[PDB]
Amino acid sequence: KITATPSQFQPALLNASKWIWTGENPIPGGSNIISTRPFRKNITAPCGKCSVCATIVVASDDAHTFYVNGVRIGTGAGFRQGQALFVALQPTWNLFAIAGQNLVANSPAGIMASILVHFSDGTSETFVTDESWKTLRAAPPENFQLPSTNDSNWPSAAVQGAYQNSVWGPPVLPPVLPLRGSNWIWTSDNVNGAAPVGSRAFRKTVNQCTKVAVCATVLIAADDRYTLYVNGATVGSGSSYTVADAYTIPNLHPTFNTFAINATNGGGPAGVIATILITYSDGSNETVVTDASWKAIQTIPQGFQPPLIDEFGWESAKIIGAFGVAPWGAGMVIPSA
Ligand SMILES: *[C@@H]1O[C@H](CO)[C@@H](O[C@@H]2O[C@H](CO)[C@@H](O)[C@H](O)[C@H]2NC(C)=O)[C@H](O)[C@H]1NC(C)=O
Ligand SMILES: *[C@@H]1O[C@H](CO)[C@@H](O[C@H]2O[C@H](CO)[C@@H](O)[C@H](O)[C@H]2NC(C)=O)[C@H](O)[C@H]1NC(C)=O
Ligand SMILES: *[C@@H]1O[C@H](CO)[C@@H](O[C@H]2O[C@H](CO)[C@@H](O)[C@H](O)[C@H]2NC(C)=O)[C@H](O)[C@H]1NC(C)=O
Ligand SMILES: OC[C@H]1O[C@H](O)[C@H](O)[C@@H](O)[C@H]1O
Ligand SMILES: [Ca+2]
Ligand SMILES: [Ca+2]
Repeated sequence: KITATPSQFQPALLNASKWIWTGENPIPGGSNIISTRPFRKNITAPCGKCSVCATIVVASDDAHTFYVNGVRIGTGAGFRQGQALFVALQPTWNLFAIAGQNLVANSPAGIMASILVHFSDGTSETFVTDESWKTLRAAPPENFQLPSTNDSNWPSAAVQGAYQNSVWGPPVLPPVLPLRGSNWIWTSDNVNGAAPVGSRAFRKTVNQCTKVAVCATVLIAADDRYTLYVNGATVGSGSSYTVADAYTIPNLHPTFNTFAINATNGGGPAGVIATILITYSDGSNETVVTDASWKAIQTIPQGFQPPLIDEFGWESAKIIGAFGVAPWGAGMVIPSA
């Protein structure tokens, strides 16, 4: 049962996390052979909280594949910057599994991750890679990542370093979500690089009736100002086109969700841009961006935000341009993952 409500996005941090490998070289940050190595950790929910979903940040020397409860949720590489991943969880326990690869002979090897678990009651806790994870001094067995594998006589992982103290130094957090891939949109009264003074509304519905939606993460900015609504409830608002806002919606409807925006132009150019990531209970996700599949209207009707209004006399939203275009450029400050 979920009492958590929409909130400012809380970044997962690598500060308490550790670099792990097998200990085949007993020198942490020491030279290791070209190899692939498994890592597993069963994490159980405290008390009587349920776990709902997780924000994940993961970094690797040299590369990684990340699994949750047997499902591949991502592939990545590199220790200078982490990769953001989002996933729905089982309510009481979750098996995290990583395949790490060292790709350069005589080079250091290591995996670092932070798993920020969001609970049914609106609390969070960070879990990290450390000595309590299990590994093998061999290539991963077939199905090493499924819960059905017994990791009981696997050895402990060996710590290679901490966030501040390691051969790698501290990885930079990635952006929570990319704006690359999204579009500044407006009503079709936005011509010759300016739009009238006034408020305009935008709507997007996601409805996969054969899947169970769990959590959404939203990244949004507007020239001049916006208010954002999910299923008619206020999520938040901002007034900056140079600093974006990120939100978590932990209480999604399982099949049908409507995002609505009242955005206001104070004068000159105008636009609204957003990236939305939705997690599904099978471990899959969907990305939605501001584009021409959104609906827009120039006079905002009463109830523009309720989920099931009549969209007659809403137009396709106009693409002003892909993220990057003048006048706003590529420099938006995006919260960390
Ligand atoms: C959302 O899910 C999919 C798979 O369930 C992930 O990715 C595709 O998977 C890889 C892994 O990063 C990407 O490189 C590709 O771009 C996708 N396939 C292509 C282009 O063929 C993705 O990681 C997940 N997102 C999360 C967990 O945040
Ligand atoms: C992860 O740990 C959990 C909790 O310790 C394991 O869960 C269970 O295992 C018991 C013995 O099989 C069951 O009879 C319990 O009902 C159940 N406990 C809870 C709290 O759910 C779980 O199997 C582990 N998963 C993996 C992949 O090891
Ligand atoms: C859309 O947003 C704008 C601004 O966020 C809303 O505007 C105004 O309406 C108030 C009436 O409640 C007035 O007191 C203010 O003069 C004015 N406020 C601002 C900050 O402009 C607008 O009503 C919003 N809603 C709709 C449905 O248009
Ligand atoms: O980036 C263009 C910028 O310039 C204008 O004159 C306005 O004050 C802002 O609302 C913004 O639209
Ligand atoms: Ca290496
Ligand atoms: Ca403006």
